[PDB]
Parts: sequence; structure tokens; C-alpha cells
Amino acid sequence: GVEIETISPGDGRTFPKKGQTCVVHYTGMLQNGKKFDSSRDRNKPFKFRIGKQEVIKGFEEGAAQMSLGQRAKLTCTPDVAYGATGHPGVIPPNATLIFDVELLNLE
Repeated sequence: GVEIETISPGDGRTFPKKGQTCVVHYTGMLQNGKKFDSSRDRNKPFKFRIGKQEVIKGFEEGAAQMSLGQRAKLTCTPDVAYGATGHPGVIPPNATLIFDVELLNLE
């Protein structure tokens, strides 16, 4: 389940496609919890592509449902990313994830 609550401005037409390398200022957030991840800290804004399942599934569908300049807010279910397993020491099992995502990409 992917839920989008878009902070408005951007273009709304340039959509991410396959074979496209994209740049995301992501920010991790725990539901009823503190932060766990931020691309704003390292300031190297995480160049990655679409179509190799490099990212988790909840972040994957949220990438395609955005456009250039936009600023969405993800809501990831536990079963698509880590809710069965839990990432060791960082993300507990059965965890619901919140993301602050801005798409300022190329291609």
C-alpha cells in the first residue's frame, strides 16, 4: 500500500519511467518514533535508477507516482519492506514507515 499526500508545486507531467536514473532527497521517519535515515545529512542525494528492485517495494511505487519538483509524503506498509524480517538493529519487525521524499531528478 502506497499513499501519497502531495505538497503541491512542480510540473505534474514529467513522470519517472524505466531506464531512468533519478535523484531523491529522501528522509526517513518512524511512526510514533524518531528519525532513522536522512539524505540531507550526507548531502549526496542518492543517485539510483528504476527497474532493478534496488529500493524496497513501498518506496518503489511511490517514485513512479510523483513528478519533477514535487514533494510527496509516503506511507509504507510493513509487509512490503521489513515487517516480517526487520532490519537488524535499525528497523524492528512489524514496522510502519514514513518518508519525506522530494524528487529533483534527471533523465
